[PDB]
Amino acid sequence: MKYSLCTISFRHQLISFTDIVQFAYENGFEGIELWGTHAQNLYMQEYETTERELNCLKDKTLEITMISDYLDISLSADFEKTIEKCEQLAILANWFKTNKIRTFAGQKGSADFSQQERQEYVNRIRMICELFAQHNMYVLLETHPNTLTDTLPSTLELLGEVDHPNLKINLDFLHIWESGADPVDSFQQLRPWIQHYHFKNISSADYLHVFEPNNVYAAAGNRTGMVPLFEGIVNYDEIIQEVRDTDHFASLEWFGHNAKDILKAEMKVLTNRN
Amino acid sequence: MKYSLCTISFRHQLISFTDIVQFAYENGFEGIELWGTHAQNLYMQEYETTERELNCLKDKTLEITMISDYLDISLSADFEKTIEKCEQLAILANWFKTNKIRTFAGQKGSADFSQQERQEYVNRIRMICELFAQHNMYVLLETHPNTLTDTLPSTLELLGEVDHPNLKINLDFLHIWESGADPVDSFQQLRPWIQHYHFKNISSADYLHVFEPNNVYAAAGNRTGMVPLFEGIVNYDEIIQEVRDTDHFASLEWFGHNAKDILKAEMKVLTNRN
Ligand SMILES: [Cl-]
Ligand SMILES: [Cl-]
Ligand SMILES: [Mn+2]
Ligand SMILES: [Mn+2]
Repeated sequence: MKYSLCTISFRHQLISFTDIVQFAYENGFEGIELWGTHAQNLYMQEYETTERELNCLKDKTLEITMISDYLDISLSADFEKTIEKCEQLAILANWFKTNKIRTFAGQKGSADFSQQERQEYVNRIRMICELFAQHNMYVLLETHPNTLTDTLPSTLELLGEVDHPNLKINLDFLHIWESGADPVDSFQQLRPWIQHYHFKNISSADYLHVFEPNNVYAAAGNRTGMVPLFEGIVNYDEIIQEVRDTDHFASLEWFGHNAKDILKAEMKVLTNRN
Repeated sequence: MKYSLCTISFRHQLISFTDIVQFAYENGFEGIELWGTHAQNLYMQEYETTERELNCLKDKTLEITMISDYLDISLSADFEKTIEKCEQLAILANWFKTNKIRTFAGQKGSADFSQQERQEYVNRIRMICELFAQHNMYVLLETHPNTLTDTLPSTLELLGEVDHPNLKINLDFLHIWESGADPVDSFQQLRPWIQHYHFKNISSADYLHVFEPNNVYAAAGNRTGMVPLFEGIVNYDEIIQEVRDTDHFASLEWFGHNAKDILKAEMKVLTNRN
């Protein structure tokens, strides 16, 4: 299958886009999943250096797989401001040559929505899908705890409620496993909507809270329990056997220390495992 | 006075240390306040490129003013792990040639400590001071809401309770103003302990919550109300008149968008204002 690197793995170190691309290339990645804030800042302040890089990506068998961001469609949100952000993301996706935008479906668990709140959010996701459909771009909701996609049945339900051809899924197997669902079974049920994967692992359920966004974004955040794919509790042998003959990128979503060492080691094992 | 740039201003963009140093130099900064995670990652993965930069800093009238980090000395903390982090920070400070480490005094407001919790934290700050004193390095507590330094009297009290020669203050005037204290008066009272400043401003008290750490660290975090120094509610004319003939660096602590544009514009006004 095709592996991608996420620039979010480098959120706590000083490194240039040029050096990320070179690292991706020399380690056999075929894609880069570009964090939205990185995309935006390259466009504003590194436009020429970035354009030169983009013009050789293809020569290195690299591409931008997706831009991964956060669209606020909560009731408290200034929705016109969210729409303006979508329009800027479509500009960035055009420049980076990607047709996918990752977002999250809400900021609390499905069980905590009233049927009325869940209705208003379905309508807003639909609106965002119709905006991106003009640009022939897909909106991928990531499967995540504390969102509407925090369980397999809620995710399936959401997809049926929005009922739009440009709404797709970024399947994050760790979070799917966390919800109590079987990873292969979730893949099989979500297959018609999947366009991308996230692969990460944890040593034990005891440490799942290290993936809470606030902990992930904090420089001094806890990394205990974050482990390479074949060294954690989720069974990546079974997952990769299922997904390896789909066409979608799987990002190695590493949030721990020493990203380059971990990523480099991961790719050697991924290419050679049985 | 002497101005420094904080690498934390660049936490949401891909940029190299070499480009930060060059930007600092061409805009008349005389110092760089290096975020601890940036320092650590340069040491692990960019040691040669960083060493070459460090060897010309002096030629550019630049230096590393401080490494700014987070030491967990709460009761829930693994304190031996905190001590190990201090030992690594002393290694980094040696390499970067700085004698200052910024930390925060606790993770909740002074009013929320029992006299017993506050005692245990005083003892731990004292221990950290004694560790860094071996390396002839100073521990600077930053004045911050939701910490023991959230008011001027609590900060003064803390300094008297620890009573160690290596405990110093990083005076963040915005947060001091937020606490209800007068900035110039706080400078005058805290003067014997001050070794560094942070300068940032806000358009109105209504927007002070945008400085909450979780909001600051999040890529999609709100930046509304963050404004250049002379365009906000805190009076930087009065502050700079007081502090301009001290020897301490003042960092332009910008957490908003377009850091390079904002910082470049700031330095032109700072050099030329009356
Ligand atoms: Cl540019
Ligand atoms: Cl190195
Ligand atoms: Mn993910
Ligand atoms: Mn500050």
